[PDB]
Amino acid sequence: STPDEKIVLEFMDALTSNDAAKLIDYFAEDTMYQNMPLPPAYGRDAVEQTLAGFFKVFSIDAVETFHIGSTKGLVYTERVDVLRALPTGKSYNVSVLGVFQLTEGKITGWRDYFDLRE
Amino acid sequence: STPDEKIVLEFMDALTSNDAAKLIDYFAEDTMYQNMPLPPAYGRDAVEQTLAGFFKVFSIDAVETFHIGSTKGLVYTERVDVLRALPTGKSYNVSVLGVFQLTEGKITGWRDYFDLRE
Ligand SMILES: O[C@H]1CCCC[C@@H]1O
Ligand SMILES: O[C@H]1CCCC[C@@H]1O
Repeated sequence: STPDEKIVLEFMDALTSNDAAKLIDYFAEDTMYQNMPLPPAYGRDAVEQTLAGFFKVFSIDAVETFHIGSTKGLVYTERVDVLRALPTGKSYNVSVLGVFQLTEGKITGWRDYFDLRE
Repeated sequence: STPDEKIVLEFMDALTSNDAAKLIDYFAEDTMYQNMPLPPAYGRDAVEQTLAGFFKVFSIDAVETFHIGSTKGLVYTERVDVLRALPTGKSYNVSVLGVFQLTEGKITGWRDYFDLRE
């Protein structure tokens, strides 16, 4: 595990906190999140708002990471998220790839590719 | 145009209002919206909240409908939406298929399939 992979794994562990204020601490000011293929959330504040909005409708009940690696400095990690819809109580399992760019220990770019098959 | 197709076309015309309170008038209490493959918004109130949340981050600047038809009572309609992200001012064109179920002139189900290719 490289230092960047370590940080990404810590962030993955933290997802089940469902706490945007806690999670945003991993991000640089100059950052972005893109949930493919939607337009990105530009800047740290937009990323925080995106997470906070998500946690008003879903709980991340569990994250099971099954792969992590790096190529050309970018960290690639794959997991299944157990997502529970708060207004219904129904739970869903979905696989997702996260691709992370870090600069001096902070996340400067995050791209997610969720499984979009039915 | 069947009576149901006419209603769906009125609804499509109304999208550029960016007004969830106006748009929800087309929906029955017993309704749902599913933006595929995400979990559905169950019930009229959830549909309204979904639209209202969307309009806080995007403007639908234009809708160009290029197909409408019906099969087995369901209305199928395809369009390109011009979506402008309010926090950035940037605009995006995206194709989408909407499938509508109507009961007594009100929408009881709505499924969207947006183009999810990069
Ligand atoms: O990976 C995260 C990305 C943002 C919301 C929940 C998901 O599990
Ligand atoms: O057609 C789209 C336009 C943007 C809001 C939701 C709807 O499904």
